[PDB]
Amino acid sequence: QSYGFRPTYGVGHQPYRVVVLSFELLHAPATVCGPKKSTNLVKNKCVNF
Amino acid sequence: NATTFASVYAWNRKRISNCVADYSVIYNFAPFFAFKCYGVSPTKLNDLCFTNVYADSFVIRGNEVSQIAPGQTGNIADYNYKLPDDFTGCVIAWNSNKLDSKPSGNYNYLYRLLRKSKLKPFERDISTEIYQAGNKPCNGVAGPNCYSPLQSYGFRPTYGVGHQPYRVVVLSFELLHAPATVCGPKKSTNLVKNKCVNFNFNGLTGTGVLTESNKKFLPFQQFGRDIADTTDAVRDPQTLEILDITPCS
Amino acid sequence: NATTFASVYAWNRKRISNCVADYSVIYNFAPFFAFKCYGVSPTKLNDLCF
Amino acid sequence: SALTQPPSASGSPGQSVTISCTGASSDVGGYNYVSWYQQHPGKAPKLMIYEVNKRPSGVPDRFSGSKSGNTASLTISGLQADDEADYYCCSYALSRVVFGGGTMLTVLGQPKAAPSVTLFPPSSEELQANKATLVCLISDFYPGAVTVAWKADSSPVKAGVETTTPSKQSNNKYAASSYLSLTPEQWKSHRSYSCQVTHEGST
Amino acid sequence: QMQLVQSGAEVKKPGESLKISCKGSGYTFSYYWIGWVRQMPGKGLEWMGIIYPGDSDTRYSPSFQGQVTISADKSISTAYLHWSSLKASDTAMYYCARQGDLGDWILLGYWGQGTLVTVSSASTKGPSVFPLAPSSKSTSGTAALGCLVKDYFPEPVTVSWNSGALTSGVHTFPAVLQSSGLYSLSSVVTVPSSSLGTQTYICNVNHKPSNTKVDKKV
Amino acid sequence: QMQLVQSGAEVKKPGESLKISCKGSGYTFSYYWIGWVRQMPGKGLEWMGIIYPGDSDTRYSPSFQGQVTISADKSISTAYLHWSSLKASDTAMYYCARQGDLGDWILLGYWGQGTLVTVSSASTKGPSVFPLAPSSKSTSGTAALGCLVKDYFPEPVTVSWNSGALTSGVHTFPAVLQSSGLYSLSSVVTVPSSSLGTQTYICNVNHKPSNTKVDKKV
Repeated sequence: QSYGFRPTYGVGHQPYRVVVLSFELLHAPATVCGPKKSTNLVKNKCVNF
Repeated sequence: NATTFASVYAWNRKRISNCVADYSVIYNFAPFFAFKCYGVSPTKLNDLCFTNVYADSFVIRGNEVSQIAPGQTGNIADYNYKLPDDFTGCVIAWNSNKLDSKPSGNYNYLYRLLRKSKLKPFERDISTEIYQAGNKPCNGVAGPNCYSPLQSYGFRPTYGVGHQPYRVVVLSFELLHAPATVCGPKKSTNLVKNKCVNFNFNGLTGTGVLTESNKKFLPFQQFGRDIADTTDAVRDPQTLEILDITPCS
Repeated sequence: NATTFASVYAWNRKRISNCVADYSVIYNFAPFFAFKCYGVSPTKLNDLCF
Repeated sequence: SALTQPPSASGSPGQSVTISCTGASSDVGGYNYVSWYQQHPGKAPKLMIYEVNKRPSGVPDRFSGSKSGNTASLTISGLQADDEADYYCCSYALSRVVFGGGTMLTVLGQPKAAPSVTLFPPSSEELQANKATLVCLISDFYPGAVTVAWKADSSPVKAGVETTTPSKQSNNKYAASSYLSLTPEQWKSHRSYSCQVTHEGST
Repeated sequence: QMQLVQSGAEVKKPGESLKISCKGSGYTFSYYWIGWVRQMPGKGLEWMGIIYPGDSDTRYSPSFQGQVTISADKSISTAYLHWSSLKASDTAMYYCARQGDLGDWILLGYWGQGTLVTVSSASTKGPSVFPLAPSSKSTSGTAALGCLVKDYFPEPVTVSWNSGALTSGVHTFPAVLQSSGLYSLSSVVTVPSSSLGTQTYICNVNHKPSNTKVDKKV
Repeated sequence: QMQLVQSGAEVKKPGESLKISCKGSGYTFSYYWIGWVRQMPGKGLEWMGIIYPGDSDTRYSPSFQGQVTISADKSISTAYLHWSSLKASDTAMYYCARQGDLGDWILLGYWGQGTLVTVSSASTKGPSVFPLAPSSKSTSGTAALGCLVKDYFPEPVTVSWNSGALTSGVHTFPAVLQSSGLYSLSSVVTVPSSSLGTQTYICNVNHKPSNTKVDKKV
């Protein structure tokens, strides 16, 4: 069935674009990280990772 | 779908019995302001049954929808309509600024601004007596110590969202194990005996074996529980025979 | 009952003391878009001590 | 649901009349969702009586309303000449307005009279052509109930005959007209046809 | 002063769209419910649907859900009533009503003037006047002369005598709906038998929808 | 160009309804708050309330909450000021104001022309002109002829000489409110003593609310 989207209709019948972003948070090789910045790789010292 | 509901202090209760619960006809309406069930889920009413379900109708000034809830206080909550702490039902409220509001002023609703004591849950106080606030005995007329407790609303469409008239419908049903009549269009099957099968008479799901014992159940009793409150015996809604629910191997 | 407020970076803080806690007069003001409390309930408002 | 109203009402000036309205629905709001409208022939209707316990402004106290159970009543104290109009009742209980059938208001009737037996032979201009039509005129009769039966030399013939009973004028009497269409060769095959009224007796 | 003005009379044929209007003035055209009521000739009132000037909240009749659409223009405060694929049964009177300051929201206390729509898809036949000759073979009683108006589709037909003369004696009978859809009436005049053709005894039948001026004596 | 036009002067009696108007043009009449200001004769300005063209958000004065109602018509861009059960203390000058492009929402930078509203228990009555004879017994100085206008309820009264002639010397004095509610003014002209009645020296008094044309010489 087709929609009757018209600007005359008020709230409840207007077209609303819905975007569903499905993510995968399990431990696996990821390539969609947030920008940020890469630092130096120190070793043999108690540091954050 | 009514043109005008009842007043806040004179809320009308509608008794429903011998019904087929099909709440799908309500979801197709306008998006309600507050559709919250305090004891069940709104998508599970069609798969359950109800013993005694009552529908209340009253229109408030919109922003007072938070007062119709267990454990709430206020003017309407303490003087007009109160919900008990053990309330089990659903609250349905939507905007009615186009129906129960007039541009010149709709004065067909009262809310009992003044009252002597707090009203008990599920009660109706329609007394139009003059609230005597002072010490001198009020003679039923307006005076400096006693005014009219029933005040009218100022419902006008010019007011923003929040002061508009909002129709509130409270569905108070009883889901306790008891002989009921409202179950919906859930279909019937065949009654097998002496085998481990499922059972669903009035929403009670599980797995057991029917034994058809000689238990003498009373007309007002349908369900029976053991020491551990586990329902081990049920009365068939259709046939007047008694069937026990015994666990399988 | 104010005509104009302050800016976002220059939000004015009004100290309230030596008065009566009567929040019931606020319900009859203009309708609020979001009345959410994070420490208490909104109906205990006009009952508590501040 | 649908409302039911009488076909018409009658009442002499000065007396009172009552219009029935059965079939009004109800809801949890109340039982007074009954309104009345008056529409004169040739203009838009006008709200006369609504919320029968009250009445609008500018309306005289002559129009009163009531309701007992599922039946509504419209009481008019004084009847005048400008009251002859169609009165409809409306039920607006279940968020849906439903108008009744309607009833026309008028005055008392008129004593009986005698109908006419005016019958014209087929006109020459239509007779000489490939057509024929018998025209029988019946009028000057009060009871609006008459069936015209045509006969061809003591033989009943009902092929192509239509008859109605309209109102002539304000003289409180009705009229009638019948037309018998047939072939011109059929007219010359027998004698002159006869028009029977059967109003009350053989005439 | 509050008043409702509608559009003029529209005469069309089935299979063609129609959009009448009804403008309201003298009040705020944003909060009063606007609706339409259908009234067939000789029948009662029929409700089709209502609209809200503020936002599009249309509640149509269960028998007029997809048969007719209602709209309005809040910028000019004018309500419309659009039709699509008209039929022969759509000929009726239509009004526009609005709620008053008191009563329910569908009370419809105020009304307009009325827009008469008629399609009546048929064949407009020209009226053929046939002079009904009097009883020349039997002059017993009073003579009666007239003409036969037949084979005409439009019901309103005016018949006069001698350009409007001879007021007394003339009695016009309403027409009857035949099976073919064409009406037929007859008008005679009671005249003395000794006054056969006093001046002319000529019929005068006029037909506006077809513009046929037929004058024939008898 | 933005401008506010009001209705004419309205004079009524106590116990009668009144609804004046003030139309604004030259701007979008949907976002500017419209209000009314009362100014009693000899007193300061008194604010009664304001309204919004979009929605009727009426904020009345604490002393004019239920004593007066304010409304507007967004379709024609005209604001109204309706009264009910007027009293004797309601006669004052009323203006209509609107907010400007800069400032607060109750700044009221623009104003109207002003509507003169007067109320009194006395009714209209035609004036009686009495010719004020000059000092005929003592002609020392300059002669002064005029007429006495008295017993007239409406204040605006125009007095001329010789259908508008004799501009120099004529000085019209404003009337005074007597105890009976009727006003009375006097208009004289400074003329030489040796010029008694040059052409006619005739008075000309006109009264529009009563339509009384009185012409009398002296």
